[PDB]
Amino acid sequence: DPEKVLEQAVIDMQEDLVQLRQAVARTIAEEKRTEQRLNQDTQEAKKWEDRAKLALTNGEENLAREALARKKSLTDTAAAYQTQLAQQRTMSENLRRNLAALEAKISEAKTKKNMLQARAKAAKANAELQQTLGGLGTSSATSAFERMENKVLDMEATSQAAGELAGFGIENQFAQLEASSGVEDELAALKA
Amino acid sequence: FERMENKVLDMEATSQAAGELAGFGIENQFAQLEASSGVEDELAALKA
Repeated sequence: DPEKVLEQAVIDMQEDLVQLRQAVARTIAEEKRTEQRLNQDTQEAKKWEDRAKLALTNGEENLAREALARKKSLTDTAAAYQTQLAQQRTMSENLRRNLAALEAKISEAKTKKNMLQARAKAAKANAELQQTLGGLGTSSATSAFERMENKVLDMEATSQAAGELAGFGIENQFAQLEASSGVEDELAALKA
Repeated sequence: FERMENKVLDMEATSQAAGELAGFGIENQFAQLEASSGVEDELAALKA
């Protein structure tokens, strides 16, 4: 059934955009976390170089080169974290583009299905006009007027029976009425 | 969306059935309407 499916697909899209928002936020944490490290880390290199300068000021070359080893170790770690940062920023723009595209895709998928549904529903409504007009009144109502007309024609058949009866051999009874009508006309001839 | 469009196309198939039905031999019933339309136009010719 259509409406169920089309709305369900749209429902799914609402989950998806939230999931990718989480992943974006997660990536923001990765950048924040690496910034926090790299910023401090690069200062730590300085701090141990400063500790080396204390040995320069006077005293222990052993401490001084030991402190270089700290500085080096930190420097190396910062290069690793700089590399990690490139992976974060690349993955971030990957999510960003994926999302922006997905959002447009979702948006139009929903909107097209809705306006399609609307025009499909409107189209079948127009077709249902033509169908209901095709539900013409040219019907068995004619047969009902006909049924009772078949009895009208039975009264006409009763009128054939009335005419079929109507001759009786008693028509001669009119004759003296006509003769006496002549008599009253002779009374008119008497009047003038 | 396709499933419900397959039913849209079934309503279009119902429209092939409506057209496949649509000719009836009763079209001649229009003719006196047209003639009487001409009559009311002759009443316009009477008006001027």
